[PDB]
Amino acid sequence: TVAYIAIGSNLASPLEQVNAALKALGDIPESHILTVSSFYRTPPLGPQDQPDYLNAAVALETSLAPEELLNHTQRIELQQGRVRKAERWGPRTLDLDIMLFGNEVINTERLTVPHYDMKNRGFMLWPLFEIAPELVFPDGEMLRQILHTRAFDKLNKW
Repeated sequence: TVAYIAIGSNLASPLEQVNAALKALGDIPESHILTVSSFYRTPPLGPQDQPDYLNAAVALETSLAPEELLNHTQRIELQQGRVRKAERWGPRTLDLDIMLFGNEVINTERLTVPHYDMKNRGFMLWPLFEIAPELVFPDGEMLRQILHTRAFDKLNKW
């Protein structure tokens, strides 16, 4: 099954962290990376002007069950990143999200697939469209149509 994972990071030197996360993803059992998008740049959230986020998408072929893959992405988030001490609840220094898992729809307590907000997020959709331009969502919606219709701004490259 091809899973699509979003990776995000702003902390320390994002290139170094993201590459280490990519290696970890490749090391997940019963799985291999098929392709990785370009690295994209997205401006911080909040007027306070934080570092830029590095964003990318990964296509991972896997024979793991969806919640097994979740275990691994959570483990990698724990091993490769941390919470922000002031904003324990905020995003972690390294974010991994399963956006899609083949054509499966999943609504469990620990896992919601497709990612519940991804159709609203250019920073998820654009890298995905680079590596899967003909992607169709389980509900039948075409990735290309969402980008075209909703007229998202492109992202700059990292």
